[PDB]
This record gives sequence, C-alpha cells and structure tokens, in this order.
Amino acid sequence: VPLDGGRFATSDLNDLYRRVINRNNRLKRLLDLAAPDIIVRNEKRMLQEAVDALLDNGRRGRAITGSNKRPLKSLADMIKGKQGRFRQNLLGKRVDYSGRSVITVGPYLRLHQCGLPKKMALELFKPFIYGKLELRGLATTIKAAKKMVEREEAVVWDILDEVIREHPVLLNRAPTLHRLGIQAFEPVLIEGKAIQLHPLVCAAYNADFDGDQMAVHVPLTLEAQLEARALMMSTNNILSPANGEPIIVPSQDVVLGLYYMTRDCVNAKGEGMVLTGPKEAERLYRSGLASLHARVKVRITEYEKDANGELVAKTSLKDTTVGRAILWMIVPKGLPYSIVNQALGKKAISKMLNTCYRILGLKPTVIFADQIMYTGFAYAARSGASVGIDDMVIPEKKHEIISEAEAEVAEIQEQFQSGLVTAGERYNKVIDIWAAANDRVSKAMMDNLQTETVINRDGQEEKQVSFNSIYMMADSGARGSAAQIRQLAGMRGLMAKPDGSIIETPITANFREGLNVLQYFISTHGARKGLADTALKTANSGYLTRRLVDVAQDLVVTEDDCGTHEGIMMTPVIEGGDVKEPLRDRVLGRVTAEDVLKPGTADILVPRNTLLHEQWCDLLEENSVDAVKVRSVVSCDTDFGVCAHCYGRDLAR
Amino acid sequence: MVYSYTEKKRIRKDFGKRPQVLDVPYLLSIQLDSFQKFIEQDPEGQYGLEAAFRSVFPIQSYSGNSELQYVSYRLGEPVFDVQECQIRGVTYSAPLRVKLRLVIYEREAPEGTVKDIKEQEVYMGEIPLMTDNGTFVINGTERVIVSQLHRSPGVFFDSDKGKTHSSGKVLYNARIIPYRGSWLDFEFDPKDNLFVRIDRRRKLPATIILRALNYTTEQILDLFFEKVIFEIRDNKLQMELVPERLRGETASFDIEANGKVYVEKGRRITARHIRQLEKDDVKLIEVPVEYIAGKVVAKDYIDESTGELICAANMELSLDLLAKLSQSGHKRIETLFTNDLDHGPYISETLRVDPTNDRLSALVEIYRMMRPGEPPTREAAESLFENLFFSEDRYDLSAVGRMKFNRSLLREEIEGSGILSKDDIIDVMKKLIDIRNGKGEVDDIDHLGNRRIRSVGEMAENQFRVGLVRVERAVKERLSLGDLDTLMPQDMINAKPISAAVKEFFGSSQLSQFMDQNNPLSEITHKRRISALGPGGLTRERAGFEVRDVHPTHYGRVCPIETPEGPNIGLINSLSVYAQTNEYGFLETPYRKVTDGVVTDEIHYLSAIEEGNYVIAQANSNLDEEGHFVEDLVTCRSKGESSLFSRDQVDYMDVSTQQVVSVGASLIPFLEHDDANRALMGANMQRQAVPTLRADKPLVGTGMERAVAVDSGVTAVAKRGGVVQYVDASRIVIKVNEDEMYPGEAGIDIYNLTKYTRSNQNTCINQMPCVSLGEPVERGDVLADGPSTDLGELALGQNMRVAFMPWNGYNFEDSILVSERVVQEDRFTTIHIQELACVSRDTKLGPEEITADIPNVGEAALSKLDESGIVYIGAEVTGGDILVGKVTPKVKDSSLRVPNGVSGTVIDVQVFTRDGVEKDKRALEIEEMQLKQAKKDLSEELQILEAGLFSRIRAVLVAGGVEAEKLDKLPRDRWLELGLTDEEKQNQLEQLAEQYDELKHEFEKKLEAKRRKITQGDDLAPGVLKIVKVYLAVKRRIQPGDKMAGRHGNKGVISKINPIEDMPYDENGTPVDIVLNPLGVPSRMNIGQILETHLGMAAKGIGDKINAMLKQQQEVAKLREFIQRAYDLGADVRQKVDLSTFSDEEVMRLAENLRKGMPIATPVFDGAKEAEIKELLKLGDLPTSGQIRLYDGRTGEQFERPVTVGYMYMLKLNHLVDDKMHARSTGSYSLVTQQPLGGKAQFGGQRFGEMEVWALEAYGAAYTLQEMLTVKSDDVNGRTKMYKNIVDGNHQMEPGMPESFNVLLKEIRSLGINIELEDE
DNA sequence: CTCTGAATCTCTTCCCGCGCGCCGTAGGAC
DNA sequence: GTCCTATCGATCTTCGGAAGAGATTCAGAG
Ligand SMILES: [Mg+2]
Ligand SMILES: [Zn+2]
Repeated sequence: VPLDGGRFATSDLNDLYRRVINRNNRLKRLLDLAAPDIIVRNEKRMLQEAVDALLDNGRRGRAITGSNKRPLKSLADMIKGKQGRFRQNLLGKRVDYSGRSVITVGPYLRLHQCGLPKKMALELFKPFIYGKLELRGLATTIKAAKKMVEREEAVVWDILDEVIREHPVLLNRAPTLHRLGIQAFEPVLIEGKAIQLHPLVCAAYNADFDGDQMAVHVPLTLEAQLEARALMMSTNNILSPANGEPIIVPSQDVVLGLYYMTRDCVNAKGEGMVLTGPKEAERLYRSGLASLHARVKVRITEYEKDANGELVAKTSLKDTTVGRAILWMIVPKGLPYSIVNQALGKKAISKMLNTCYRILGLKPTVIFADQIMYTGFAYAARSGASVGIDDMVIPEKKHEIISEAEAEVAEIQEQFQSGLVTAGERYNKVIDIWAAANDRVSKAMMDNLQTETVINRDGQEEKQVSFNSIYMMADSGARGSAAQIRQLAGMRGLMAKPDGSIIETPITANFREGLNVLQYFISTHGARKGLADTALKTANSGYLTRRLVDVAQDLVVTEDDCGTHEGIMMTPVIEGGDVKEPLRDRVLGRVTAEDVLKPGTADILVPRNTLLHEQWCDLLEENSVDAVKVRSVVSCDTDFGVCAHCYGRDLAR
Repeated sequence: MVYSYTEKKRIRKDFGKRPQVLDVPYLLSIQLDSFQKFIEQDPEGQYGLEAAFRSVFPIQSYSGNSELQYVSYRLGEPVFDVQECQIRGVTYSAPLRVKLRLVIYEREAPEGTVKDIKEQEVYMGEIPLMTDNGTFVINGTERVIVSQLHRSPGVFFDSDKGKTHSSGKVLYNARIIPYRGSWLDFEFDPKDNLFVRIDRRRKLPATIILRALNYTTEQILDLFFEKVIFEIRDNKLQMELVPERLRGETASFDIEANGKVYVEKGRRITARHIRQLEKDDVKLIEVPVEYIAGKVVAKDYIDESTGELICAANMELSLDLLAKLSQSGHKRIETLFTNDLDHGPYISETLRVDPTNDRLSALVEIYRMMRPGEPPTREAAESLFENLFFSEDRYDLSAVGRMKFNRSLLREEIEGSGILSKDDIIDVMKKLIDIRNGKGEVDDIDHLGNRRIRSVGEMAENQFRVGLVRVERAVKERLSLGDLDTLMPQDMINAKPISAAVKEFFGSSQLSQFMDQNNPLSEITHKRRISALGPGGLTRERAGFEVRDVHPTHYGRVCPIETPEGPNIGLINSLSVYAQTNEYGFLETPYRKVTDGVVTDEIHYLSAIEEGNYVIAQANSNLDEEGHFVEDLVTCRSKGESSLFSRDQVDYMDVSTQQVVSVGASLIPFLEHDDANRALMGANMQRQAVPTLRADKPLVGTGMERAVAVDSGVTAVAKRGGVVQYVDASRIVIKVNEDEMYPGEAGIDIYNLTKYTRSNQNTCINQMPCVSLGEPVERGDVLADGPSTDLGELALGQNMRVAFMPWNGYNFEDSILVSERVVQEDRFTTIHIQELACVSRDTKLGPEEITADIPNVGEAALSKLDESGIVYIGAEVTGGDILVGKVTPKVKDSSLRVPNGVSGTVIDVQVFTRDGVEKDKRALEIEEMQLKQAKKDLSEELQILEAGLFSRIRAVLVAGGVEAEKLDKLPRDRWLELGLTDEEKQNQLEQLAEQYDELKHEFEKKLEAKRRKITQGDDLAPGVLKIVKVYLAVKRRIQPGDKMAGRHGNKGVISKINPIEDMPYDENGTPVDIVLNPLGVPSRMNIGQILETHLGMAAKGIGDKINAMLKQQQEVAKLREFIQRAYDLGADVRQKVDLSTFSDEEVMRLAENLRKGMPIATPVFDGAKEAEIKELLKLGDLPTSGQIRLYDGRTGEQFERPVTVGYMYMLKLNHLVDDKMHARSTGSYSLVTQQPLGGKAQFGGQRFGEMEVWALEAYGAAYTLQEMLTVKSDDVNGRTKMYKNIVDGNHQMEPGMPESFNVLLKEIRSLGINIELEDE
C-alpha cells in the first residue's frame, strides 16, 4: 500500500521474496554459465540462507533486518502467537455495531435496564432505523433514509424509541474474567454521553465508577436476541457461577442506609406508642412525628407458604421500631419478619436477600433487590451520614500505652546494654512488646468508639450503640472494617522492610494525626510493594486463566447419567485441630455415589443417586454423618465428555 | 522583612513552623546544567563535545603515515530562534564548525610537514540546542529528554540463594563493568573452582587470564597464596610453623619440643598456646610425615643433574616424592598454607580444570571460544585479546568508573587510567577470594550509590561519539589511499554520519519523549523524570521486585510517592525536590551541618555513600533559637536503620521537611495524613489537570506554587526592572530603569505574549497580563500569567464548595454529583485547539491546486471558503465542511474536509510554500500581519532613540547657543538650516544630524533583515508544493461522564448535572456546588481531604469577612486591622508580615484579591494543627465544628445531623468523555483481512477479544457468538446479506465462513504445508 | 566401553482492552 | 539528480530474565 505521498509501505514479505528471487536469478545464471564449485557453493549457501529468512526469519543465527535492526516479519511470524492470526484475528476479532463510553451510575434504573446515549443508539441501530422508515414508507429507500437520519429530523427519535423499544444490548467491560462480565440489558435513552449503568451490577463487572469505560454491542439477529434475553439478561444472573452466593450483594451506600434505618436509639421523638401498621408508621415518620429509629410496637402481618406451597397469612402485635416497620413494607409477601427485626448490615442483608431467593424464587428476588436499592439510597440521604474530623476518636489511653510500652522495650534494651540478652532475642521480643501495645491501642479505640454514645433515659444516663459516623460505616459493613479504622485513629502499628523482615520501632501514629517524615517514608515500603504486586501479578493471573480455558475447553456435559457407581468421599476438612470447613460446604448439591445409610447400620437414608439439595443437606446435618460418597467428574465414565449427574448442581441455577 | 511586588498582592497566610534554611533550587537545573555541560568547550578536556573529539582525534593511518587533528570548535548562532522555528516546523539547531588541521608528513625524513592545511572550520553537523525552558524543539514538536538512571561503571560483587543450586549454599560473583567496552564476570563453580567469562559468553577457567598475561603457575601461586616451608636440617624435614596458622582448628597430631608442649593431639589451639609457641620460638619443628604428605608444592623442581623434572608448581607431594627430591639435593622444599576456612585452595582447584599449558595455549583457547571458526594465530590473537581490555578503542572506564573501582579496591587515589592492568584484575580476583574465604561483604545492587544518573548532556555526548566513530572508519580509509595532495579536510569528512547519529537520537530514541505540555506542572515533573529504561538500561517487562521497590537510600534523593503506577512502577521515579546530581552523576542531596551541639546553618551535599558514614537527624527535630536541640535525645537515621540517639551525638540534620518528596507530591496539602496509595494517585493526577478557562488559585496549597509557576518558565517573567510602559494582553512592554539598562540600548523590553495556541496535548495556552499601565515591576516579577496560573501561583483547578454526603445514590461508589451552577459559571469549560493540515504535491499525474473552483461541489458548501481556497478566519465549522479546496489533476476534488464528529471555530491558518512557487492573498494576508508586527516593535525603538536624540539637540541649544525665534513647530532635523555660526554648536548640530541619519540606516538594515525572514518561503519536504494548516478551537463544557479529581487521589466521573434547586442548601440558603461521597474517606484512608475541606472553609470565611468589609464601606484602618489579625493568627508560625508598611494603597489592592478567600499555605509535613484550624474558623464567624446543618432542596426538610461543608480544590482531568464516546454501525474494513478498523481516529469497531469469547461460551450462547465473529465481522458475503435483511427487517442470518480463516489457510499453504478443507 | 545418573545449551512463555503522540531504504554510478 | 541494486565476502548485534523444559553432553562403573 502507498502511504503519505508517493511511497510504498515497506511490506515485509515483499522484501523477503525479493531476496529469494534475486538469489535464484543469480543461481540459475551461475549454473548455466557453469561456475566452479566454490562459487556455486557460495550462491547456494546464500540461497538456502535466504529461504531460511522467508519461512521463519530468526531461527537462523541472526534475524535479518532492513532498518535499525528491526527483524522483518516472516510467514511463520505471521501465523504464531500474540500478534499472529490465531490469537489476533481468528479466535477473537473486531466487530461492527459496537461502541464504548465512560460509564456513570444511574440510580433510577430498574435492574434490567441501562441508559445509553441517544447519539450512540442512533449511530448503532442505523440498519434497524432504515428498516422502519421504509416500513413507514416515510423514506423511499436507503438513499433517502440515510439523508433523513443525517438531518436528525424530528420524527427519527419517535422511530428510534420504537426500534429500541425492547432490543437487548450487551455491555461488557474489559478484562472480562468470567461469564458475569458480559451481560445484556434493555437500553433506555439518555441525553448525555455516558452509559448509565445500574448500581448493583457494577460490582459484578468490578466496574468502579471512577472513569472506567465500557463497550456495548448490539445483537443483530433474532437468535441473538433470544439468547440475550434468555441467558444473559441481568435478571437471570443473580447468582455467581462459581459459588452459591449472590452477586447482587448490596452496594455499600445501600447497606449504610438500611443500617441507619433499622437501628434502635433508646431516646427518640415519639418513642413507645402502638400502631396499626406500616402505613401509619410511615405517616408518623414522614410528618416528623416519630423518629425513624424510635422504638414502637406495631400490629404486623406476615405470610408463610405451607407444606404444599400455598400461603398462610398471619397477624400479631410485634415489638419493633418505626424503621423496621417501614422496611417491612418492601419485603415480598412470603418471608418471616424475623429477618427484618434487627439492625441490618452487609452480611445480615445478604442473607436476607439470599433467603428471599430461597423461599420465593427469582422473579420476586430481583424486584425485592431493586426495592432494597431504592430504599437504602433514600434513607441514606436523609441520614446525612457525613464524615468529619471531629468524628475520628482517639482513646487517650493510647498516650499511656506507649509511655508504658516504651520503658518495657528499654528493659529489653538495658539487658542488651549489659549483654544479658542475645541479639536475636532482644529484637524478636521487642516486636512482641509492640504487638502487645498495638492490640491494646486497637482494643481501647474500638471501646472508645462504642463508648462515645450515652444518653438520659428520661432520668439517669444509659448507653447504646454508637451513632458515631465512622463507626456506623464499620459496624454496618459498608466499607472500611477493623483494619482500616485501626489505622485511621488507633495506631498504624508495625511496618515491614523490603525483604519482609519487621521494623524494630513501629508507626505509633495514625492518620488522624500526622506522620513525621520517617514514619511516612517507611509507610511507602508497604504501599509500593502492594502496587508492584498488583502490576506484576496482573500478567501471571491472565496467563493462568488462559492456560486453563485452553485445557478445559474440550469438556461439555453430554449424557444424563454415565451409569457409574464409583466416586469419592467427602468429609469436613479437619486439620490443625478444628474444622476449617463443614460438610455442608463440600457435599451440597453433588449426587450420592452409593446408598447413604443412617449413622449406625442397615438403615438407608439417601437413595444411591440422589441430588443432595439443601433439604437433604440440612437432614444430613441432623445426623451424625461424617463421610459421604459422591460422584465426581474425575470418575464419570462417559467417553468424550461428562455425564450430568456426575457433575451435579449447576451453581448458577 | 520584604515581599516582592507580586508577592505583595496575595500574601498567602503561611502555617509553616520550621524555618526554611535552604530555599528550593531552580527546579530544572537537572536539565539545563546538564546540557550546558555538553555544549561548553572546556580545556580540562573531560565533559562535552570537546571530550568526544579528543576521544577520537588525532586521527591517522599508518600506511597513510599522515594525520588530521582537531584544533578547536565553534558553535554558530541558531538559524531560526525558538518561536519562529516552532512555527516553521524545523528543529531549533546550531551549526557545528570544527577547525580540523590536516598534516602531511613525508617518508625517510623527519616528520616535518610538506604542508598542513587548517581547513577554516569544516562544517560537521547541526546539533540541536536546548531552550531555556529545558525542552528541545525537534520538528516544531517540543521534546524532552528524561534523565536515565543506570548501573554505574565499576566493580561489583554479588551472591544468591535458591536462584542457584539451592543446596543451602551461595555462589559468589564479581563483575567489572566498564563505561564502554566488554564486561568481565568472575564466578565460582559450586565446588569453588574459579571461572571467568567475557560478555556472558561461555565459562572459562579463571587462571586462563593469568596465563594470558604470562604469569607462570609458580608466579600465580606467589600472587595468591601464603608459603609454608620445610627445612631438611637438625633432623630430616623439619617444618616452618607460623603459630597463628593454628587457631580454633583441632591439633589432631604430634607437635612438641623442648620443655612444655604447646598442645597435644586432639585438642583445639588457643592464644596462650600460641604465646608459648612464640616464647619457645617454634621457627622449626618436628612433624609426622603424614603432615608433609598432605602438601601441594609451590615451586618448580627439576633434578639439576639429570636436568629432568621431579615436581612442579602446584603439583601434589608424597613421602616417596619428598624423599627422592630432597635426595636429589633440593634441601628446601616449599609449599602452600591452605586451611579450609581461611585459606581455601580455589586457584589450585582451578588448575585442575585448566587445559592450558602456558600463554599461547590459553590465547588459543580464548580465540577459539570467542571467535569460533576463525583461525587462531600468534600475530592475530592479540588483536582480540588486547582490544578486550587494554585498548582505548574498545575498553573505557570513564573517570567515574575508575573512581568507583578504586574505591571498592580500597585504593588511595582516584585519578587513574581508564583501561585495566594486570594488577587491576588480580586485585579483583583477590577481593573475590576473600569474600569466599568469608572475610568480606557483597554490594547491594539497587542502591543509589551504585546507580548513577545520566542526563541529556551525556546521552548526547555518547551518540555524538557514535558519529565520530563512523567518520573515523571513513576518514582513515580515505586518508590511507588518498594522494594527500589535493585533499583538504572538507573532503576528508562529511557531516552525514554525525547528523544521522544525533538527529536519530533527539528524534526517536526511547528517551526523546514528546513533552506532556498539559499544564505547568506536567511540564516540570516531566522534565525531571528519572527513567530506568532505554538504551543500556533494563526493560519494563523484564524486572521484578528487586528494583521496583524503594530502597533506604531513596530518602531525599527520589520521591517514594510519585511514580507512575502500572506496568512500570518504580522503573520511573521523580527526582525529589531538593536533590541534585553530583559531579559524577550520583544523586546527592543537601543536609545541615551539626557542629558539636548546635545546628549550624550551612549545607553540605551528601551522596548516597557518604550518608551511611554519619548519623542524621530527622527534619522535625526542635531547636532553642540558639540552635541547640530542645529534645535531650532525637530520632536520626544512620545506616538505613533509624533510632534515637543523644543530643550532640547526631552529626547531620535534614534541611527541610519537604526534602523527601517531589514537586508533584509536594503540592498536596496535608500530605502528612494520606495513605501512600492515595498520595500516589494524587501526585499523578495533578499532572493531568487541563487548564480551565478562568483559572485562579487553590485556597489551600503548600507554597510550592509560587515556585512551580515561575520556574516552569511558562509565565512571562520580567528580565529587568522598570515600569510598565504599555499593556494590551498581546504585548507587555517595560521601560527598564537605567540602574539595570545597558548604555547604548533604547532601554525597552517588550514581551510579545503567546496567545491561543495548541499545547502538545491540544489544551490551549494563552498568557494574560497581570500588570497595569504605569505599575512598577522588579526583576523576576511575574508579568503575565500562564495557563493554569494566576498572579503567578499554580492553579490547576477550581476551589469548588463541596459537601460530604450521600445523595439518593447519584454519588454512589465514587461519582461526583454537580450542581448546574458550576457549569453555568463556566467554571470548568476548557478550550481544545486542533490542528488540521492539507498538504499539496507535484504528483505523478501532475501538480495540485488550491481553489474554490472545486469540481462536483456547489456554493452550498463553498460558501465558507474565501476566493483563494482557504476558510475564513472566524468561520464556525462542523463535520464535512471544506476547510481547504485542494484539487488534483486527472480533476479530483481531494480537499481537506473537517473530519466526522468534531466541531469548532477556526481561529487561525498558516500557509507554507516551496521556493520558486507563487503566493496567494491568504499568504499575502499572513505576510501583512507578520511584517506589520515586526515593523511596529522596531519602530517603538527607533521612535524612542529619535526622541532622545532630538532632545539631545534641543537641550544643548535651549541651555546655551539658543536659536529659538521659533522652535518646536519645525522638523527637528531642519533645525540645522537655522543660521547658527561655525562655533562648535553648529558642528554638534551637523554631527548629531549625522548620528540621526545613521540611526535611520541602522534600522534600515534591521527591518530589511526581518522582512527578509518573512518574505522567504519554507523548507518543505520533497514532493510537496505547499501546505496549509487550519486550527479549530472548541470550547468544551462539562457533562456527565467527564472525570474530576481532587488533589488527594480522590476521583470520579461526574454523574449528574443537578439543577440548582435540587442541591442541598444551608441555613443561609446558599446551595452546595458538589456533593462527594463520604465512604471513600475511611475506606481508602486519604483523610487529609477532610482537613483541606475544613481549612478551605476557613479560607472562605476570611474572605467573607473582607468582602463584607468592602461592600460596607469600611475605612482602611479598620480593614487593615482585620487583615493583620488574620496573618498573625496561630502559634509561632514561620511568616511575619506588617500591613503597617503597605501604604494603604496596597492594603486596598491586597484586599481586592482576598475578597474571595484568603489563600493559605500548609507546607507538606509542617501543616496547621487542628487547633489552628479551629482558631481560624473562630476568627471567621464560622462554626468551629466545621459541619453545618443542611436542608434538601427537594422538600426543605432538614438532614439528620450536620454534614461537612467547605472549599475543596477540584481538577478537571484530561479524560473528558466526548473525547472517548464512540460508536460504529458500518464503515471501513482492513485490506489483508476484512475485519473492521480499530480506533476513534478511524471509525472503528470494538474488539470482541479473546476473553469475551470465552465469556459467551460460558453461557450457552452459541448463536450470539457465531454472529459476533462472522456475520458482524468477517464473512464478506454474510455481512452484506445481513445488512439487507436488517433493513428489510427479516432478522435472519447466513453465516458462511470467515475470510480471515481463509487467510490462514493460504498463509499455511504458503509454507510447503498442504493444509486443506475436508469433506466427510 | 558405553550404561543410567547428572550438566550445559537453546527455545518458549509471560493480562485485556484503550486512547493518544511520532516515525517510516540507502548509496553509488551514470 | 535520478535510477538501480544491494546488505561487516577488512564489524561486533548488549550484559539488568526466570523459568522451565527438553536436546544434547559427560560421570563411575560392570
Ligand atoms: Mg476504576
Ligand atoms: Zn458420570
């Protein structure tokens, strides 16, 4: 190809074939002109050494070059590896009908939607837009509709909002480690230029919102839409593929709001009255007559689905708080209130959400998750949950704890100053005195944070769980648990040298206060190690997943039951004393290999190829079973695949 | 106390406490004094071009038997100055001219010349020059050479565990690294046999070198090993005991004599026994024959009588051998002492590997191991071996390498030759063997005493050497064969190889970086980067934790925070604020001398290996105003260890609390509080802020802005003191005062400011005045702001009023919520200037034209072109507008159209034309401009001298010799024709009218030369006829998706542009401008951002009291009282300031700049205590909790509990969204395989890359995948059938088989590999 | 006299996206 | 100045990758 003016792009192969053909022209000449052996052995060497270049330049002694020692890319350099066809153009390739933008958070989306800019939708869906303007007969054909789109005329949006009206679009970040990293959403149009993503789903992508771009793809055919809607739509993927654990796990602000809504404060406005239901609980809150975390009694009703699966509705007085009454209004009618009757936090609400999925199923769960999100945002707003430096709490015992520990370290030093302790022992004991100070500072600081709240119970003071701003965030599990708050206001503690060996004199300061220059300079030996690790690791992790999919990709589940009776045995992992995992982690949802007996003898408990779903694993936990034999894909005697029963539960379903 | 006239306009209230004894060095002396060190000639020939010339000249051929020799060099002034050069697009360079003298000798005679011909300065090349901003201009583009940091020349000893063999033991290695030439490695084999190699070639037995130097083995053994002797007298074979050779080891055998036995069999030996051994004088002793039967002999033993061998040096003895050789009369038999701990036998072991006999057989082995396939040959071998280590053409420890070598061998002196010598290698071997004998230490590799900085003035001296090295090879031959009769030096050399060498360097080297001219900080922190990469360095892909990590010698030399996280952490570092390059290139940094017990205010720079010899107190350490330490014991660092030591034990002290950081981090306030992750991301995000439209000042800073904005050279700085004569936002012109004038000059310094222009990153850079007409200015005052500055403080961003709280989730996770009030104010709008160019050529079908007569297009488009064929200035343009109506013969409308998507106002055009080619009225329009701009500024001197000279007529008329019957109405040289007599005054008149004519003739050549600069065309590339460049300015606003960041490494997209009524507002009804999320502060431990907010809030409060005191018409004496009460606030803060001396005028002029918040300094590790922020907030009428109750503008409800409100500083980053939003329906495809193009600069499709395909396969989704990688992508049929089915709305595909896979088949079948598709 | 141990050499692998920026055959002979 | 032909067939490709595995080279001996 020509480039900038009358110059051909140096198009490597044509320099290699040029080498060959020149040499061959000479060799035909010198053969027919009958040169002596030494001359033809010259040209014959130079020809063999040139065809060497053309095939796989650089397996020779040295690669040949035509610039500042750039080796020319030969054929075999075009086939292989990271810039060659197999990886660069075949296995994955660039695609039309795609676009990208910076993502930004859209709180108002229902979980299945994402907003995408009108400019992109109009530049992406063009073929479908022509397929409406001809169908309106409003444009004569492509030749006119093209112009009618270019002019961006007033009709086109009402057409676009009919084209798109339910065409799923696929959003994926990159890298995309796992299936949840491409998902489909129904688009809704936006005026701006960012892609408005749903808040809960950002966690799945590991999409942070700090300027993290994301690509979008339109699926074109009917089949690509039916696959997108049935499989990849975000509503169908509330669980992880890898472990039976939600991926909708609540966003930090949502859980902050729900924690704040459900606390009890022992003094409050409107405390102690009795109400006929959530609705007048809300009227009581919204008019400002009762505080949200005030204690109350309410009439409640709750629903249970019986042994058949049909609802029994029940009603009672409940003793609770205004905000637990309001929150009960969001829960779908089939869960027990005992799941809400407690000050909620990130673990407690994940199990809340999980139990919704356990009891109702998917379709209520996605909507309940949406409502949780909206609720948490709204009460987190009213909560005004700011952060402020007067809210960093230093336990003044910290001053004494250092002033004590410093002298005891100097006792280890004075022995050393008398030769009375060894050079190893002096060090490895001093760092334990600093550990004994550090545990004490941390414990005093967590006690002080809980200690900061005490209030008059109409007469005489009494204590309660601390409304201290940073402590709400830790105690809720929103962000920054013990290891962070310990550094913010307790002490930063011991630090490590480049070779991992521990510093003899720790950072007894904390970030509420200043580090001096040395404490700061040593602090960076931590952090720069942790960043070097990130930037170094991100290669080897990827080369690991490549090697794995590129060995696993041959498997597909391909029979129902291979017909084995063989398998392997599961127990709690008992080691180092106590059990590091229970049986219910391992065995849940495999199929039994062999008939599982009652603990004891001759009474069978589970038939010999039964899926041990949850009601079976709770039953095993009712028994004194320790070892269970189950089928495993390593033992499944299907040729060229695996049988379904040997694989067992599909974790995402 | 005094402040300069640009300080005394916004005296930043300073909270610092430590008195800054050393004021920050000019932040680019790293670069400028490197290049000055290259460009200056220096008779002490090291450093500079002159050193390189003297590295090659004199130059000669033996067969020519004549020479040419360098005498001296001159460097002419650069053909175009920087401003004009940056327009015209060439490189700013200087012509290199060299006095070469060619000397012609004769045969037979003494060498006295037949002739010698000094060529009058042969032209040698064009070396670029550095601009005073420290940047090179290389093709109009402005480029910066980052300093390299790499392993200094020297000798280095090393060892490792597990990386080698892993059986618990460690292997030791020594290297000699020259500056130029071959590396030599010595290393032991595991079995302690010693080996050597050159340049990581094959392993050789190490004595092969000592052989090659023609030591015999007997001599080698006298170089390395201690003697033990046997004397065959008083009884057969007595033995020479040196007592100290037995200690700690077991006396496993009979040694005794004469009285008390020292130590009998089986017992250790100790001091008291050695003293008894000495007191008995054990000079000879009895030992059993097993002892002598252990020995290896020192020296050669032929039988003299037969003349024939019985034993040889390092041959091993036995009783029968000892008998026959002492029986042969060799009554002194001599051997070596080799205790396994202290005297291991490694060289004898090496002589058991050794295949060599003597010198020649080793040279044979050398030449065959090094040059396999060439013949060894006695006359030929040395022409390898000497050029490995002993010849200047190929081995060279520079003066730094020799110094480091000598220091490591513990030599007395460091003025030494650059080549090795026998004893220079032997000393390395001995030191390596001492290490293996356990009596020494290995060096830490990654220590800033072993790695040295190379900067531009050294990289370019090497590349210029590569030049002279290729001229060497040409000129030697041309001289050797030449007749010497007609040749003159300009025949002998030609510039082309030098120019190739240096131009490729400055143009394209891995270190000639294109400058990040993003904002004035990013200019500087780039000019002072330290890079480990590039030529002679390591590589970003090929290093690990050993070098990325920080090291204890970094303190004060390299900033630990400011490194570009990502694939090259710590392979790039930023040279710390105060640090400096030593003479040799090692990084050295200033410390205060602690003299006995007082901190003396004198600074000594310490390199990284001077530092370990002292104990140095941390910068915070207090003093008593005499200067004794206040503390009785104090924290110091010492040997990388740190601990507490006594008062008056300590020996040096840090110079400043800023010493540990770079400017990039030194600008963060309250850095004392931040996690070093978030310090790092802060100090990296500051260098990306784009200059906003109306930039001002950070309210909380560090007082480093007053230095970054000035030293970065981008504010225009007053070269000499004077008074402002005129200002108009394009020119500023200063009547310099006569106390700093040069006597013949007009005395007037213009400053033509640069206006709207593209930065290298497309942000605009318009300088604006800060002065007023008639205002006085002093040398070094800022006259004009740069981009991102105001009043000469750095000012990247805008001091936006932020409150920390959740808001319905719009600021979830990280996002920033923003009020419409900020965008309405044009707070963050920013101007992006693109350059588009239309080239035109003398193509093969014929020459192009620029015209409006374009074929196939009507006035519907052409309405914006003028009649010449270029767009009007001030045309506002959009996609597809024709900017330049180029056309090609045989007529084709190829014309410059504005690319898709972009839009803007055409702010300027430029036109460039070859020689011998016609202009047009847009070239004449530009000539009219530039001529007039030169002529005006010249006239404003000629006018000033004319006025002075006519005064110099008038005054000496009017004062005496008056002729003023009529005077001032007349032409003031027609004043000569008045009738004054031939007394001296008429001769003064005649002479000073001739001085007036010559004053006209003076400018009569100066303006001609200037107009000749403008009249000419330009040095176009071959093929082009002319080029025109057209600039589009876009005023981009701010919108969802744009990125903003704080200084603390907090960052977000802005997520919604909320209308004012929805912002929270306070109990006074002012809404907040931004709502940040709180949870990021504990979760990422960057709580310094809260104290910036509170101190920012107080900063607003003082302006709030001042603005009220200016709306109310308070008298200055009350106003001065409040301002003074603000500056004196706090503890014993460093600064003192007396508004009593500000003359009221300047008190109002000060107030008029505080009236939007008092600016504050919080120097990095020395900031305000909390108790001083509270104190300032109490001086304002503000709530000292810092928090305020807020209400929600959606309802007017109160928020529960107050929330933080205050003035953070926020930067718009250059990652703004419309520069990234992209989408493609269909368009281009690549040629080799039909997959879509990739880009925004091309209308590309996103890569559905490898990992996404596994992601689809992991759903069941097969049809989606089939589509994505065929129909949507590659199948040349199917995509056009798909497109039509979609416009038909059929929703069906025909999938085929991708053409990229057919490419593969042919690319395999283009090997002799028959791959084929198969049927069943 | 070469058979199983071990020893030195080369070959091969090293995240995914993305955006800029520039830079892009020579020398000799007719 | 343009067109055609060839590369260090009279040097010196960078030491600062590890690894990890194989092909290919050598011990102590039956
Ligand atoms: Mg991110
Ligand atoms: Zn099976």
